[PDB]
Amino acid sequence: MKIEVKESTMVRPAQETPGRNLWNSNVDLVVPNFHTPSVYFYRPTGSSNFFDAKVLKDALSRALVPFYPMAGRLKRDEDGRIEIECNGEGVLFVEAESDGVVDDFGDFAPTLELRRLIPAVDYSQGISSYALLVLQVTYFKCGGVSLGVGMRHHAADGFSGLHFINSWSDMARGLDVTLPPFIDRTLLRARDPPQPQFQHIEYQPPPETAVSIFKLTREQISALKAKSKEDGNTISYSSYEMLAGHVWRCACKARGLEVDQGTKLYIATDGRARLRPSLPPGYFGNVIFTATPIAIAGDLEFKPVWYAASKIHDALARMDNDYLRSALDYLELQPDLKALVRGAHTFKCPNLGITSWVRLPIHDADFGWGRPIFMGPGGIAYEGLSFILPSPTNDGSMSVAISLQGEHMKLFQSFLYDI
Ligand SMILES: [Cl-]
Repeated sequence: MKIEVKESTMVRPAQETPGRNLWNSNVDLVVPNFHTPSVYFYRPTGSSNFFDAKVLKDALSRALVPFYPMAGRLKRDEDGRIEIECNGEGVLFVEAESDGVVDDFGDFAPTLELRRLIPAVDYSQGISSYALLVLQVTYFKCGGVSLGVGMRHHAADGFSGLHFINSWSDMARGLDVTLPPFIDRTLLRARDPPQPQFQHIEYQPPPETAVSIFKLTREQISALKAKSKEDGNTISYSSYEMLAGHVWRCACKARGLEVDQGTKLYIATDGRARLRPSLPPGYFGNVIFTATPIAIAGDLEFKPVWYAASKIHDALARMDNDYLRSALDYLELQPDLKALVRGAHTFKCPNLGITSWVRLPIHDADFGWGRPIFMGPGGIAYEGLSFILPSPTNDGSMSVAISLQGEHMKLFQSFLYDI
């Protein structure tokens, strides 16, 4: 597939915006595990102005007025801490053309080939040299379009980033911002003095890859949830805990782990509902923390799926305000946060990462020509990472996108359908 860039624009906010040196909390400075660019696919409607680039760029420039930090750049304060200089320098918007068709991407699994739909970022001319958000609209031969989105993690997590992208789509339709962003990350300042109450292994560094996507129907999901009754168990677990448990159990079996091999599952957890007092709605920044259930492979494989679900349940139930405040305090005491590199190491066999986008508004971006037929990660960056996606047809199905070693993938597919 040839992808040609046709035009590139640095889009500035539509009018001047306030200056500010926007402070980053310790969870805006840590690289989140599950940070990823995303891609949306749209089918042509027959409209002659489908994804008109002037309409998209004018709306983007208007959306950057209330979301002005998105238009800013990174810089170091007087103490060397990375902050966002809100200078309105703008967001990169690339228009590209493909000589292939949307159907060339098949089920839209996040292979490295999807990275080609998001602008590449040259993070080697120093922290100020690049935009915090890069966007690419690619026009395909049969009229389909992709939108690729790459946002630098200091700016926002996925929740705040989709707020922006949805708000841009609203403006493209003529609706002003429905929930204005609340911009003040000092609400996540650590205590003074900082005093952790727990160990936080998720921030302690440790002392061929294939990617696929697999659809489970609403009935398969309901059949999985019903397995909580197995072997007399009386505790009900949610669709999410049972599906996440089943993905973990299936990955252990597909990798052929020994009965006494240990496995850590890292689960992205949004702190917005859990912190006290809870953050104002529209909080703009990062609030993702990591839960870490640990189990023996023989127990996960040989006990019913509710055992893996129970471990996930217990681990998420530990993620309360006390735990999240402790995590911020632990980070405050570390000499170097850049050093807390959460990379390829972390999710490799026998460990695993799972993040769910089921409760995120990933299909709400309608720029005037309809909601997307698919939205998902634009390429999965580390082997051992998995994403649970809600259905773009609103039919109660859920898709599991995952990266595994190639010789484990067909086993994983086989075990995922053993429900
Ligand atoms: Cl097409």
